[PDB]
Amino acid sequence: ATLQKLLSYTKPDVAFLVAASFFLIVAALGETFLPYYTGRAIDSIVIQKSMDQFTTAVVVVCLLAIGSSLAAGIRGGIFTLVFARLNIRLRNCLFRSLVSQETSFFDENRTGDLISRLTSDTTMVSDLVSQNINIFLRNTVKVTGVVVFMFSLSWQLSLVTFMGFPIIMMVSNIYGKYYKRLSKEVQSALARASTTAEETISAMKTVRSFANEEEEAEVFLRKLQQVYKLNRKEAAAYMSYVWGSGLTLLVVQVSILYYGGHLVISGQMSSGNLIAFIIYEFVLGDCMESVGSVYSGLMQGVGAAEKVFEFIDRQPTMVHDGSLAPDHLEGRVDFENVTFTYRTRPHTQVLQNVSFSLSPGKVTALVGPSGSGKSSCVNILENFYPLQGGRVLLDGKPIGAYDHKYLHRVISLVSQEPVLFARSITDNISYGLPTVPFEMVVEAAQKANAHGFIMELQDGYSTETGEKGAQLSGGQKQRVAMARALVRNPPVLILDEATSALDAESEYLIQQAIHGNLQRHTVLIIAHRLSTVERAHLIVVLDKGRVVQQGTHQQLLAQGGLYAKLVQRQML
Amino acid sequence: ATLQKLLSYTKPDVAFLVAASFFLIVAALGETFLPYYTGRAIDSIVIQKSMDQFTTAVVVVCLLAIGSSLAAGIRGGIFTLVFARLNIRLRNCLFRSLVSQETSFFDENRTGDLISRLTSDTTMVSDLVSQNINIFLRNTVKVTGVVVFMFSLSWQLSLVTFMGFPIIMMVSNIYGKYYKRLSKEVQSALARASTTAEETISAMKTVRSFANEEEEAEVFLRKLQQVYKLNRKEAAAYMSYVWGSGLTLLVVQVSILYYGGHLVISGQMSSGNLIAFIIYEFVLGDCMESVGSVYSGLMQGVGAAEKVFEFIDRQPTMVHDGSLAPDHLEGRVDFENVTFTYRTRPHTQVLQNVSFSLSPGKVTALVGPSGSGKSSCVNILENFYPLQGGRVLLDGKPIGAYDHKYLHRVISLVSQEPVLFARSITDNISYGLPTVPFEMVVEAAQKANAHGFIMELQDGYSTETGEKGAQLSGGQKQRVAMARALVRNPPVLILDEATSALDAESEYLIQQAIHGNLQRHTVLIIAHRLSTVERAHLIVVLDKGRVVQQGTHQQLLAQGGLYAKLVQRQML
Ligand SMILES: Nc1ncnc2c1ncn2[C@@H]1O[C@H](COP(=O)(O)OP(=O)(O)O)[C@@H](O)[C@H]1O
Ligand SMILES: Nc1ncnc2c1ncn2[C@@H]1O[C@H](COP(=O)(O)OP(=O)(O)O)[C@@H](O)[C@H]1O
Ligand code: BEF
Ligand code: BEF
Ligand SMILES: [Mg+2]
Ligand SMILES: [Mg+2]
Repeated sequence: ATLQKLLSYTKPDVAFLVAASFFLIVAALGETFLPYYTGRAIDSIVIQKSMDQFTTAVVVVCLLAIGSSLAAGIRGGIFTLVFARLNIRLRNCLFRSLVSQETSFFDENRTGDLISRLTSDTTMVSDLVSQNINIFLRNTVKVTGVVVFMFSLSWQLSLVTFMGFPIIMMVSNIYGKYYKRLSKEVQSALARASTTAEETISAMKTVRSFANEEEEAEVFLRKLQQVYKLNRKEAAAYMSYVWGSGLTLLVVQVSILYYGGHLVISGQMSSGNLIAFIIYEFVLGDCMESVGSVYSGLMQGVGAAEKVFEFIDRQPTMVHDGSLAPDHLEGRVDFENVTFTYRTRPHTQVLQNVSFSLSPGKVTALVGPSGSGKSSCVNILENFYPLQGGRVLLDGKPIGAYDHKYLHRVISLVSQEPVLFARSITDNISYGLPTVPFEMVVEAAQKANAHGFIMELQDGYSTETGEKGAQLSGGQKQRVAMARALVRNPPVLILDEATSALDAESEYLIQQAIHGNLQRHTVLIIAHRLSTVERAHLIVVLDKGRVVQQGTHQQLLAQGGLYAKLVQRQML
Repeated sequence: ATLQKLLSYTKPDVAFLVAASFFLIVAALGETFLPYYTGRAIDSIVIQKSMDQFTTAVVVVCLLAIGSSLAAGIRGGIFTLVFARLNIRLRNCLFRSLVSQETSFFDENRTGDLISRLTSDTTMVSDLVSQNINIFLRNTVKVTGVVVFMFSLSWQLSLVTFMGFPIIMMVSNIYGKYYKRLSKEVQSALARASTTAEETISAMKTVRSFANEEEEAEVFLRKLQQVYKLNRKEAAAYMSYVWGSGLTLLVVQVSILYYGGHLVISGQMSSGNLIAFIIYEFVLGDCMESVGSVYSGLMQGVGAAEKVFEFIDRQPTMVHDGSLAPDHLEGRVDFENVTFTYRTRPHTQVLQNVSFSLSPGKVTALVGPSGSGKSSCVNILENFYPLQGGRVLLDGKPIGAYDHKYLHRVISLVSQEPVLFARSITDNISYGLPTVPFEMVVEAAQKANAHGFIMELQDGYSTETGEKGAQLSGGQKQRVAMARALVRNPPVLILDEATSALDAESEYLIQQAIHGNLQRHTVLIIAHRLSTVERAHLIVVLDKGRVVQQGTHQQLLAQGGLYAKLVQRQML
């Protein structure tokens, strides 16, 4: 990220910066002409008396005071309304581009980092670019009103004052280019300190079962002391700067004296060579500010926003473009010679030449020895990850060709460890849908057998299950995750191992009777119990990522194909 | 939180502040005396030849310039250092008091709120305090100088200049009591929009299975447009305080003319009356800054830190004070007429008069109908929540009387949904322990039947399982959550649902063998499968929070007690 780019996100704020600059000029006139009009007013009363021409002249002293404060106020009241509008736009423009990246991206960036860039960084970058544009607009007017006088007093001497500027910028640039490399290693070393404060608070019930809850507060400290060594290095590099300029503004302050002598004796007056200094002390208090800091800050902002400007430009490595949304779907899924391997461990192949299909209207189970690729057959059916070789078909057309917002409304899912949100229940069984009538939420909460325990909570369908449904039992959090996938009435239904993983051994049956036997679905039951997969219309045993057997329970329990060995210890 | 409290947290910086103030005094002295010596040197060099006589006077100008530059640089450096130190101290002192609160606390405050608070509020408070202290010191020095110069001219008029200061303060106190009530409803409405950006990023694999990943980015926006409506009322005020001040500083400039002229025609030189204004213009620019902003800011800091100063003073409602660490623990647990009720739903009793015990060296199981209180018998045994009637005894003495860091080293636990951390595996099977030898991590990873699949990962025991072990299968995250509980040799082991959860029924046994049959443990197997509790030395069936049956498998399958009805559907 260069300096031009950072100033591009402030383009829609020109209508505000001009009205903020104009009201800045008017604030300068009233600050200079005031004395000239004051004496002109004091002489009036001094001529004869007051109350006769005083009011005639004292008026122009009031209007300037009033006419001034209005400007100095309406200005400060807009450079605080452009630090917000620039913030809200830098924040929103990141999220909206941080929530459309392929899923393989959230496995490499810990959710503590991604929030330290959205919360902290975009607050810094917004801050710097406000002040340093609040200043460079003030010091570009004072330098003008003070530069014209340094000519009226001297035509020669002024041309020497302007020989330091090109010097006070070669220095104000050497730090701008070093203050960036640093203010990026502080926003970074400050995020790594905010991924240990989020990983320890979100898991406080498992960091306390072990007694090191007060020792995980000394791994946070030792993460700040590394954001300190980066702060006592950002001071020594700002002290060392003030000296770098101050010295330079001295040489120009001396050389102006000696060369100011030759004139004072021969050419220039002695009264002028003294006033051209007072008016000269300002161009130093400006040549060091106007372009000393305004170009360091603008180079410390571009440092803080060096990463925030990378998540906004990153191109998702899996783009979904297709609008094949039909109106009559059968529900026939097929895996045609699949081959898969994750992006965070690319030396092991998860699936290999897997090939099977689900028939429309039948409960095709899927089993395996707890380490084969079973869920990975769900993280693909739902187009989370890309394939190396092969294609998944849904009714004859590869899933890549369906409308990304429609495919996920005809393929429900019950992930292995269901994750609920911190809302009500009636607002959690209808998560993805716009305003479904409260009638269909109950008609779909009796199928999953939730209405039994929901109508006993302190508040019924309006209770709360906060922070990943951690305020519901392990068995109630599924029957509320089941109902969340049935209220859509989906043709294809996917029940991952959370089907009945944590039920009472009598509840999982009262669901099977109603899940797909009554209506027409295409279920896909992944599980380890022999009960659930007993009556399945089919079974696909896969081991180490290779489909082995495809046969019904008895038709497969006859021959020994690694299936009859699994259910052995369970048949008692 | 008053202002004295906010300032108290900067007590250990008195040394730095006195050093900064001293260097500020020096810088002011230099900047004020420079022109007089400059004129002296110019006169001394113009009187005679300046070639050799100039230096004897320009040396003083050079020394004053060098001194001023050094002072300004050191002041800037020390203020940046003080800001950094204050920020670090506040940050650290928040966490260390935010990770020792009772567990119920973390069930009422969402983990996005806490992190937004910590980060943003600490940054804002430190920034405000630093800027404001700096400005106040500078302005007090300048005001002292100018007030001396003003008294030197008039003894009467000055006493009218100060008649406005109390006015410009009573006004700078009404935008310090309204600007606090506001800057607290911005930090408390900007952290309510950083819990919708953390709840959506940490659950990105379940907010995408439903297609509303780009509609969850328009619930974030509408959470910012309410931080705007506040950031606007915060501008329309600052723009309405400069006016309330600028005006008051006008009446003082008018009233200083009427009384200013009356003295110029009778007893005050007209030359002086003109000069007592220029010096007067640069007190309005200070009486409006020195106490204008420096007392609004200090009242906006106390606003932003209105909550951060509440998590630092909150008293944990469950304090553990007991040191009874023995050297020979038997391992006998007992529940003596327990009665329990959560604090976030205090109208339903979870447990009721529960009473049972675990015998030292026996696998006491525990079962129920998926909604009774079973885990709540573990969130109590580990002293997470307080009881209401009854005691939980560990070897005769209540658990409340054990070293909180020792009790949790003799009672291991396997939560219902295990949660791993984003580290290696050899650094995750030894979480709570300091540097256990790598020989004991393998000897304890073969018991849990994990060494089989660990030595096939791309990197072996050094691979990574990031962000809640989401980069391991559902059945590999259990066998790594067991090894984490067995590497301590706990005399009391608790398996909420670890083996039965997601194991393939083959490695399901190899754990069931070596866990407690070889050594001396006191296991407690919670589960739903008939396999675990089949060979258990005891069973305790509890329903709706009331222990019903306490008998072995056969001794309990004889009499129908809601047990024979549970395992019925699975006995095949
Ligand atoms: N997000 C992921 N990134 C990398 N590897 C993964 C990820 N999820 C699972 N794996 C690996 O894939 C293999 C098979 O995983 P998975 O298909 O989930 O097994 P199961 O379906 O039995 O849970 C496992 O060895 C696991 O280490
Ligand atoms: N943290 C919590 N806060 C409030 N209520 C809870 C919490 N955890 C569980 N519950 C409630 O307690 C009841 C019993 O929960 P629990 O004992 O966990 O059941 P199980 O042991 O079968 O999972 C449930 O109805 C559940 O709603
Ligand atoms: F390891 Be699994 F999700 F059966
Ligand atoms: F509802 Be549970 F944890 F058996
Ligand atoms: Mg799975
Ligand atoms: Mg439980």
